[PDB]
Amino acid sequence: MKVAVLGAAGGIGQALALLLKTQLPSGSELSLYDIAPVTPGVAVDLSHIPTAVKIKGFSGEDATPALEGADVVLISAGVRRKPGMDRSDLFNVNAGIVKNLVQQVAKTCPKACIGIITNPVNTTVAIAAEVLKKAGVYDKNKLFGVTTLDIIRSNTFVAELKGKQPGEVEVPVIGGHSGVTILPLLSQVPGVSFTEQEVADLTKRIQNAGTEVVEAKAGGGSATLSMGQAAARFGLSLVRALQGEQGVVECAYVEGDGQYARFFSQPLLLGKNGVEERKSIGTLSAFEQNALEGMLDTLKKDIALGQEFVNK
Amino acid sequence: MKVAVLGAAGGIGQALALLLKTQLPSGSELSLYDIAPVTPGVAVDLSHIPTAVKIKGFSGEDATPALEGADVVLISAGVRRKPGMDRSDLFNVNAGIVKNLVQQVAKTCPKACIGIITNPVNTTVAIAAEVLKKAGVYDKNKLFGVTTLDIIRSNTFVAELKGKQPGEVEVPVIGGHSGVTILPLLSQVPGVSFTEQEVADLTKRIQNAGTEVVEAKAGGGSATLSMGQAAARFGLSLVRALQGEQGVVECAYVEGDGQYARFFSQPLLLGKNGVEERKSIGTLSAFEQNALEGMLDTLKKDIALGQEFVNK
Repeated sequence: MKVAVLGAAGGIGQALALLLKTQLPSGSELSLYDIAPVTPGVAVDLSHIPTAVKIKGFSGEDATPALEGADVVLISAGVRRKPGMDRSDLFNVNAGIVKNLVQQVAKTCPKACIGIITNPVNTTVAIAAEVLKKAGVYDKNKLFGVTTLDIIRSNTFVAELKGKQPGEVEVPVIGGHSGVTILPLLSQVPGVSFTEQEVADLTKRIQNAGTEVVEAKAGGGSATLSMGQAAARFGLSLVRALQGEQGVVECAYVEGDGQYARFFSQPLLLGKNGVEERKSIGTLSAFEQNALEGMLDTLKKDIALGQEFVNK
Repeated sequence: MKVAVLGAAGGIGQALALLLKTQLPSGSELSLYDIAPVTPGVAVDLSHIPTAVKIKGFSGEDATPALEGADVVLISAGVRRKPGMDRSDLFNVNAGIVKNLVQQVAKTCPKACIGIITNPVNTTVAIAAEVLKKAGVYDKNKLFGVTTLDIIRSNTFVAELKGKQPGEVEVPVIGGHSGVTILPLLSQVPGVSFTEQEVADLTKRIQNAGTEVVEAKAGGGSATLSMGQAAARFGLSLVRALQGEQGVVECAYVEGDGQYARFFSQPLLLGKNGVEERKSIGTLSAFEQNALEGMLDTLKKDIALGQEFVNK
């Protein structure tokens, strides 16, 4: 398998690259790309770690060399927000970056599985889909908005609340990735029960977790190391499925049946061709039903902002 | 076990912290310290990863809170070199940093195992030893200069030369950590044989590997991600030994029998109290014997520079 990381010199890209270098299967290839001129030296740095994964780094305006033969492309380029901003406030600076990079993907490796990490994901995935459609190359089973950080945050917060082992709790999270559209399905967590006060408090903590890190870094950026971890988990799940492993399921933001919104994060069975099946969100508590109904107008405005950008 | 990382906000400290958060045994504690005000937010970032390792981050001039109850202290604070400099050119900026931090260690957790990563290690370990002696608290079995990056670099370069699996070759490296004092014992690598031209060429590549990364980053720093990996390996070896695991051996720069120089890196059996035994360097080829004899005057000048700093 070959995995390309676009945005490899940033805080997220370097943590991701380190985890992938040490965790990809033997025989894998990793290519790193950023316009930052340090990028080939980030690759030489990593190439000294004794694992059977070839790594090369590329710089400049042209990502083609990084993209040739890529099976998975992970896009983490983009600016972080500062204290007092929302994710959607990043649209002006990051929209053009995603458009440019996905055009290069569309020409060089149109059959690759593409994971978008760039903020605000609810909108940037819609930009990517429209770029791919305009190129005549869009496959809705191969475009993912990476929401895995919401999952592993939920796993941590639940285990600590409930005295469980963090490695042993998995919570489904649906919706999107913004303060209003992150919906953890606490009613579906096996072996644990919550009071209604616990549900309200946890859902708050989970929805505002990104802001809590931005506040705690005090102008020094947003979550990088935990986001590197979360993206490495998603990328490894992708690589396992593409290699033929059975029963790999992850929640991601994907174009689906449109029953809630055009793009929506839900549980997915992954296979050799991207998403194999979009699984049912199951039965919702009254709290969860209410939260889902309340987010829908905000989500489809997020989506419409991305489509507008590409199409007007 | 509690592990403190001093210098947690730099490139090395953040990679190290990520690997330790994900790899320390369940029940461990990790405390991060840097004067950089982003440091508590680096800890909040990592605290969202679902493993059973408590993490806290501290900022400011006082490292005491990070040091209370620490069993292992890993010191990675310090400036990197730029293209055209040598490691020893970092003495002016980094000597005072190491002195200050090791004074705080000497007051708060004098019984902790201390690993020094700060460049130039041949000299900064001598500074630390003299600070601890002046405090009345020095234990030569608990002070380590971390040389593990030379080991894993050698493992990578040999496996690729010889068509082996990188995970399956271990090469002993003795001496110190500088372009003249890194001596890989290629004659002692099990199952592989080298021509005399291969020995000369590999030993060169290994000795200049740090400069190759500094050149490749072009002013963007030195090795951070591979150094984070190497230090995480050493720290985990330390933690295993302290918990009672048998037969844990690592090469590190340590005060020993003085037969070559006061401090010298050689294979060490680790146990519950730091170093258990300093193992023999074994039999050297003619090349290796010659290289060892040629480095000795440079090494003891490195050591003398550190002692001078503390004692005059």
